[PDB]
Amino acid sequence: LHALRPHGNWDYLPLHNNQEQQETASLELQGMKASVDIGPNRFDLNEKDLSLDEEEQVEKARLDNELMRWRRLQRAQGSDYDHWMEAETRRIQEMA
Amino acid sequence: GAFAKLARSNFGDPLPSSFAQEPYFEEEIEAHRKHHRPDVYIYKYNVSPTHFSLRE
Amino acid sequence: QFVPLHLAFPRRHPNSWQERQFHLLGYVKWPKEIGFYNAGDNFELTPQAAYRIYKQNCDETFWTRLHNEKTIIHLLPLVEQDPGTNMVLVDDIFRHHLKRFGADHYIYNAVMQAAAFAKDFPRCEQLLAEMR
Amino acid sequence: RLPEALVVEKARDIFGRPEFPGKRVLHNWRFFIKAGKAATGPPVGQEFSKLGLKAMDFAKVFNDRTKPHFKEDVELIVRIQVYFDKSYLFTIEPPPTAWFILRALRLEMAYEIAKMKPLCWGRPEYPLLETRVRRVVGQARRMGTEECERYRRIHMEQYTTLRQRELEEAPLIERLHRPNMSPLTDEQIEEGLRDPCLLDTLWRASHPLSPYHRDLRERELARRYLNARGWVKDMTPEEMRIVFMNYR
Amino acid sequence: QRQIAEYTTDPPERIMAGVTGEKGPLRARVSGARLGLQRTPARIPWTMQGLHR
Amino acid sequence: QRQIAEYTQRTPARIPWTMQGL
Amino acid sequence: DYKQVYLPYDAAPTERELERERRRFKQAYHGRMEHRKLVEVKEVPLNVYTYGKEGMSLPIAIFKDQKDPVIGPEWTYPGIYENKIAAQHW
Amino acid sequence: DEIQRRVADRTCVQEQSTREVQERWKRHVVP
Amino acid sequence: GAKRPLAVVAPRTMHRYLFLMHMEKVTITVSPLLFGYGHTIQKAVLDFYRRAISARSPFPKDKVFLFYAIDHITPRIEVTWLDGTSYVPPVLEGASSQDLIQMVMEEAWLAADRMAAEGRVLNPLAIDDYKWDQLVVFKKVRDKE
Repeated sequence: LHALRPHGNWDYLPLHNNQEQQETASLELQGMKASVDIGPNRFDLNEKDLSLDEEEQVEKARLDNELMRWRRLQRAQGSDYDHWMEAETRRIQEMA
Repeated sequence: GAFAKLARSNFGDPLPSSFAQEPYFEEEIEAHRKHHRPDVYIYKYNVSPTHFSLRE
Repeated sequence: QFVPLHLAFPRRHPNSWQERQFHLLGYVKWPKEIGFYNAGDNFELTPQAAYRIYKQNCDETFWTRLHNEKTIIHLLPLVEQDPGTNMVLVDDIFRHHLKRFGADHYIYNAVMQAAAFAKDFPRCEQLLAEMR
Repeated sequence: RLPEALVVEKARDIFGRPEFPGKRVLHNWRFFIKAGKAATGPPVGQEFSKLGLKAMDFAKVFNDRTKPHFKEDVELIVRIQVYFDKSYLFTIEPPPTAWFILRALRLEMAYEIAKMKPLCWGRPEYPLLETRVRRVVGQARRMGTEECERYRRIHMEQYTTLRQRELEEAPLIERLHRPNMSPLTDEQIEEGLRDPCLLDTLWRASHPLSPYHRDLRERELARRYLNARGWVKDMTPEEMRIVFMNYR
Repeated sequence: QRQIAEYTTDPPERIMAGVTGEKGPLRARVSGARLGLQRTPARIPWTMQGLHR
Repeated sequence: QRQIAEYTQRTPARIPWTMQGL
Repeated sequence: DYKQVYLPYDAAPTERELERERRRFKQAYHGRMEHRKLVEVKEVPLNVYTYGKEGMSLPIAIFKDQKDPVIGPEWTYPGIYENKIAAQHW
Repeated sequence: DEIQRRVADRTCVQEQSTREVQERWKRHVVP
Repeated sequence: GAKRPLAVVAPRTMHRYLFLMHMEKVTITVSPLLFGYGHTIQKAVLDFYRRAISARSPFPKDKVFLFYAIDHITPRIEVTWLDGTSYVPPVLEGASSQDLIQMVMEEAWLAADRMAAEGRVLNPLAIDDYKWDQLVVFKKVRDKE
């Protein structure tokens, strides 16, 4: 494992210290690291790129409608006079 | 069944989906017609080779 | 489940509420010579009133090629009934269109359909050749 | 105002901005590494082990670049940008102003120090040093006549004319990053079109809640403010500010 | 004629002239002329009634 | 007289080398 | 170390002037407001006329071939006469 | 007038030439 | 020129990415002069070009092309298929990049149906490194919730 360790060939790459120092590093050597070698370079890959099927779309629309009706029902649940006065005075202090 | 046969495993998912509490679907047309509909109009009615409709 | 949340029948609005909401929405009862609600309850403008509003608003800044097209559209049945006098109105509309906006697919297709209803296939051919 | 030619060329070579691909960045490391030293432990090696990449491949090119023709025991900043493809771009930057002040102490000194820290080595003129020397002296403070009366105005005139020339010669990239009230030339259009990052800066300027869109929004808000509280239509913001300060 | 067409036509109209939607013509093309707003069908769904900033 | 007296295309974008060279 | 390359003047100073300048610079104010208290400055250089004005080499080089850059006159640096007035603790 | 004012304010990306040519033709034909 | 009638019903799918396998090339001509006139349109077209570069393809950089037009009326997107047919997805205000992707993918499915009916053979869709990169974020979201 010590013989075939990663980057163990750097001792043999340069046959001499003078020949190694003769080479001059450039910003191209830094820029080449940002490019993946095997796969093609792509800009972005996020969750929005995940395509949805018909069942997934219908389920997402159903979940959105459920969220809408849940917000509507919470508008009346939190409408208990205590919490309602709380939110009212909070909005008053916000606008003032 | 086709996916279960390809995956070599039986699936027993119950109640996969109900339609709705009020199911509604609008009319659907051919694949080519739903995107290549020409704007052919007559006196007051859109006239396609397969459909009529009111225009304004 | 058996207790309905919403109800489409029986109705939930008497007759007086029809008039009340009609006056609330901001609509105005125009005479029959101007326009009326047809069998499909759609508002329909008489061709005479269409030509009148054309003659009155052809010079304003809000007039458009599509408005001229709709005026010719409204005149179409009168053109079919009497191709002698209504073709004069259609030609006046086309003259004003050439003065203001010029050549356009909208106005050319409208006058082509007008000639087709007026039974002028030589005129339709002439219009197509003019387009080309 | 400008450093020596050889020092400027050397700085342009060492502190370079490689063409960024424009991929979704994962994070940005701001590390402090010396020239002749290779960091592979807690500061850099631990981060590369957390990310899964090999710190040896970075240390090799770093030691190959910064070690020669450099003074020994000089702390250098390195900005590393990691993208979603598990690929990193590292850029070298001169020592911080704190290290510079520490080495100086063991305005002339401050200006000679600030000569070494521009924003982009491709144009050492912009930005003018006399604006950032203020922040330099401020950080130094945080750490711990007949000739003057004419030199003040000479320097004021020079600063004003150089700022005007910079506003006029702002390139296409700077124009897209920050709006400019001067006409745009076809020569600068082609110069910006030659640059590859034009697409990236274009997308970033098109996306809302950007600095460009914020500047446009504040311009529109100033226009509305003038239209609402202006004595006359053709009112300039300078005279409006004069009115505000003299009417309270 | 050509110069008057180019002088009166605007970029939005000359862009939307050749566009056709899935339900038929573009709603903008259909409702560009309104001989009184009482003739408008108002075919916008309840999911599209909303309007962003 | 007084008036005369006073009178007298499509360029392709450049992909960065880090993306186009590989 | 600081390396005196050239003398900015031509008349050598005297011990009395050096001492009076050092004693005058030993005291300085802190802040510009009502809460203003006089404090003593630490680490005062033995020379005032040739400390940070002209003729020194500041050890701020980063580079091998970059010599310690030399210190120019007061006026070769732009904006500085206005900085001496506006770069205060406002 | 109301709908054009609203659509202009909400679009904010247009050219004043189209709005100006129509009012100019109005100034030339109506009075 | 087909030997069979074309398909009638199209598959329903929220097309979030492009599939340049049945597509020969794409030329997106955009104007970088001013953006205060097309903030929505310019952003939509640029993000569509970005998604087309990051699309599902062996080498999409060889099929996607971007063209700066210093004096242009409105950004255009020309798509040429294996047959060579030219299609133009109309870009209007309010149209999003996902909207453009869905339009292009629907037209691509229609064009692929046309090729298969004419007799042209098409490389079928299968598991690719893009599919693995997509299952990456699939695992991410399934571990999230």
